[PDB]
Amino acid sequence: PRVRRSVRDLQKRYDNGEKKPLEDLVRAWVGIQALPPSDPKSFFALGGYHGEPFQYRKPVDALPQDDIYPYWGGYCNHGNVLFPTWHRMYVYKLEEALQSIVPGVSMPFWDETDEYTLKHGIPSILTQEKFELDGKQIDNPLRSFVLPVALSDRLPGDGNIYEKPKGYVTVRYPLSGLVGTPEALEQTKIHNAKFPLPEKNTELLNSNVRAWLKGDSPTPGDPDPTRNGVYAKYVRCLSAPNYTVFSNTTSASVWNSSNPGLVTPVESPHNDIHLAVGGFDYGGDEIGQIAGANGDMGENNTAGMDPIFFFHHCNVDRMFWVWQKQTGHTDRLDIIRNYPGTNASDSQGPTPGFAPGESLNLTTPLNPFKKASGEAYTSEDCINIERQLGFTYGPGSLDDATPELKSLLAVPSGNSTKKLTVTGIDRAQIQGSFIMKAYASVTDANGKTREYYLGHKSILSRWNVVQCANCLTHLDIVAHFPLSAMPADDVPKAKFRVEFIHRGGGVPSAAKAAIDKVSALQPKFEVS
Amino acid sequence: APRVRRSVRDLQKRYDNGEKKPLEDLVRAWVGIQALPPSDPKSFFALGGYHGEPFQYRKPVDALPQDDIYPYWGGYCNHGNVLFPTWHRMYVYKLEEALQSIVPGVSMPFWDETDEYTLKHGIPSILTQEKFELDGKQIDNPLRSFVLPVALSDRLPGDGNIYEKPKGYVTVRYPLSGLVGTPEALEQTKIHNAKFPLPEKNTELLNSNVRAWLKGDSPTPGDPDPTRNGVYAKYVRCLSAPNYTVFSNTTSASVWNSSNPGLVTPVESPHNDIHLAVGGFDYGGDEIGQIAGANGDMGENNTAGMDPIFFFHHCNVDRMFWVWQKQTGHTDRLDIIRNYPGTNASDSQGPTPGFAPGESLNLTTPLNPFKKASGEAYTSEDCINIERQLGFTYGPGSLDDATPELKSLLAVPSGNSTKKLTVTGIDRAQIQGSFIMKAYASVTDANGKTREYYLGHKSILSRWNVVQCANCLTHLDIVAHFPLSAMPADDVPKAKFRVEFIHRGGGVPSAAKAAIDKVSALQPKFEVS
Ligand SMILES: [Cu+2]
Ligand SMILES: [Cu+2]
Ligand SMILES: [Cu+2]
Ligand SMILES: [Cu+2]
Ligand SMILES: [O]
Ligand SMILES: [O]
Repeated sequence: PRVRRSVRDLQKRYDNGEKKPLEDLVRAWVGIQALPPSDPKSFFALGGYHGEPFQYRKPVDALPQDDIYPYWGGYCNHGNVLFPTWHRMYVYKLEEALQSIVPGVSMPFWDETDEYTLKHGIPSILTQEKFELDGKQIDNPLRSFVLPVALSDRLPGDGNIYEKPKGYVTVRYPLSGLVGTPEALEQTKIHNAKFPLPEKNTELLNSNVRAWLKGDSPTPGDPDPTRNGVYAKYVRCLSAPNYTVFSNTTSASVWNSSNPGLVTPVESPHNDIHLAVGGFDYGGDEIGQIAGANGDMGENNTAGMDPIFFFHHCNVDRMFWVWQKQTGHTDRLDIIRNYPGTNASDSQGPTPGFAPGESLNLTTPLNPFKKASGEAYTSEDCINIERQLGFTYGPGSLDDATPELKSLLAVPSGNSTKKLTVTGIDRAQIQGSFIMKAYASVTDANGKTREYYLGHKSILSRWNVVQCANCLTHLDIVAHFPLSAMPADDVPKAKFRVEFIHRGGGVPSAAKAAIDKVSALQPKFEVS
Repeated sequence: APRVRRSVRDLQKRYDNGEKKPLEDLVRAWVGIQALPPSDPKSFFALGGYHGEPFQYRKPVDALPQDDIYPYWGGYCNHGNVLFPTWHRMYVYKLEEALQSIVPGVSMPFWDETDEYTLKHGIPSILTQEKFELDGKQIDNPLRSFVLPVALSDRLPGDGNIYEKPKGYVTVRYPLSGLVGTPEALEQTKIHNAKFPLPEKNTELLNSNVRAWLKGDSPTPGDPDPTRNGVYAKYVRCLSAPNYTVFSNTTSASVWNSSNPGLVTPVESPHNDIHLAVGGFDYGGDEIGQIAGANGDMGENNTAGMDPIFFFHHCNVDRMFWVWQKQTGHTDRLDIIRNYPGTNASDSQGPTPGFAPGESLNLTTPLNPFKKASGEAYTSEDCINIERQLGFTYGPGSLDDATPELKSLLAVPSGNSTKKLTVTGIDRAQIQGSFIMKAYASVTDANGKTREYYLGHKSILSRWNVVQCANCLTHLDIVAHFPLSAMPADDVPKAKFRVEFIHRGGGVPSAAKAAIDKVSALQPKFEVS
């Protein structure tokens, strides 16, 4: 049974004399990036499966505003119960291509919650410019990917924000990569000119990733993860009561509207990391509403084209394995039938070959992945990673439940165990990912006022190219926040607010309308 | 001074003892409403029309390939969503307003489907009777059926479909059939209805079928004796629904029953059963075959609205809503679990006109096409309290008290199973018309011999569809829950379960063979909780 390890581990081993592990990893990645785009083991093909390049439903795209519905032209499952197992298979399938080059090689995980990441950000092997392979200096293949062919719909006369030219290089925070219209490219050029130094950019990113994990501005001593950060949310997720609500944000959201307390699906901190690496400043609501760093990882469209997507998803799979171990679901999973999250119409809408209204279950095929026999993989094929897929997860953060982790999530004596529901944000238009941050102020009769931060919600979403003015996806926003930061007697005095950080329509001609709508929103606040 | 909606059976008792001015007012009002011209939004044609047909279409959705198409509803009524109880509340209210425009002050009464009369004798004859004595001349009874004053027609050149019904079409109930819009359908309807030429006999068959439904078995003489499986038991169970969301509709109740121990019955469920009883399904149909050929107006949502008994039945559904409102403390407040199945326009029948696929339904959303004095759309907010907001109440009637009897009818007998059966493995079914599922269990002991248990019924009240590919019908995943309270707890793990279907056979002889084969080829999947 092969072991997948912490990549920080492979890097320490490299710096201490033992280099074949990191060198094997790099060699295999060089190998798959060099395969041609038409080869289904090429990194371009593999990154392609997630999102773009898309398959369209032209009859749906022409529907009027009252009849149109959202769908997904990529194969990835998001906001549904196939989120964990589809990505499980996806990483496994890219490991298979790596093995094409270097037999027996294992895909490590970026351990997002280890001590190194809390204190120093992303392991440098994922950001370094260069690497020593066969005593030669090569370009580090994990830093980014150059597109061998264009992402293009090849429609004569047309260019949209989905499209990226041949030679396009993937980018992370703080850079922008939306280049398919003249407007987006121009704004991208202006935005990137504000971040011209690669070394400074790497620092900015490491600092944002630490701030996301912490849940507040990074401290220079020991890490001190608060209850609101991505550390806390990954911990909370290992307590999800059942697979259905562990698995996705649609299921967990309705569970949290219908049951006491709060569950966190693994998809939730996973969304957090996307936005962190992919262009959102945790502190962004102290500055403005618009996150202009349109990086590949920040939306599902081209996230799969960035190598770090697989190191991150390797850690997401890890967390799913750990949840399986700690809750005894190593061999069997269950789905609440017809629960929100089990429908192809949920969230991103249906993937290719699915229809509106169609159920999703453990037998549903995880396209486009196929076995040696040519038969479609299903969730049944990949529940026990040791038994059916032939690999395990080495040791890393969070794999044991402990007193320290229990006291992190726990309500300070005399603080509210209640929860806040934010709604009244009905039928908002979706262009790109966005974040919500909730706060509370309380004012005494004597006039003193305290301020409370209640936490964040990351909606990982997509770019959308539509055929009419008002034909974007509509979404009801619903968000639940703990009140644990507040003392219980302040809750009835409280005045709540939310701040959004969003894409502003993707381009400058869409920005003022986006800002006006968000500023106009009058959310409803409900205390349990 | 809240007006009093009464039992129509009570109004007939009083007519027979010489107090005739209440039932004469009702009938007078229904005559006046049926004689208004069709363009008048108070004409029974327009009121009946609001529920379903005449349809508003979404021509670009009708044109979609089979992978992209989705169901939608061209009528205004809400079914399988949280607006079912409140939309229909306002529909009955608005019909009542129309009646009042003909006879000031009149109250729309309710067919008490669960009183001792209905259990023993079926429908009160005031609703089935051919004739009625008003102002000296004996008139046609407007409550027994309705004549269309204009066609239900899409007026398309060269086309005719099962939605369409000619001017002069008369609504029908079990045992008659009423699909007439293609030649095959009209032929079958003529042949079928000619087997049933006597009105008196037809009424007896209807009353017998209604009584069978209510009971859960063949109607027995004397003490009606409802079982745990009948529509009586189901209405009783719906008053224990833990919240409004799952009380309100079949979609919410279904997901609840998949995700909580025990069994909830929404009010829409017994309501569905009455529709099918009156609109063409024989409770004991599964002893005869799979097809229910009596295509009555009440049996599908398409034209049910045009049969006057719709409003007597729904007046009782509203009463049951009120009774649940009374017994659970929601006379003044309702709430909806946010994003729960049943809170989306995409659910069940699909979006009504105006609405968009993923759009949410709450106590705020307009109950089209109903409108107050101020031209502003009604909402559920406007009709939570019937006493304070609408100025009417429900007089006494069956089931309005919790009662030892009711308890030990739904009670699990001693040693019998408290477990639940879940029926599954029936995915992507094509829907043409309403259908019924009936669940059974056999148990062979070691001594070779076999017992049979009836576990109950599930009515899917649905719709006739007209589509533009063979493969393009609405697809439904069928999930059903049945109690095992009928069988002894130690018989359960030995049990071999089965379901039978009674369905419309595609509506026409030419679709019947295909439909029978598809059903016979289902391999349902069974699970015990
Ligand atoms: Cu993904
Ligand atoms: Cu991801
Ligand atoms: Cu209805
Ligand atoms: Cu009805
Ligand atoms: O993702
Ligand atoms: O209905």
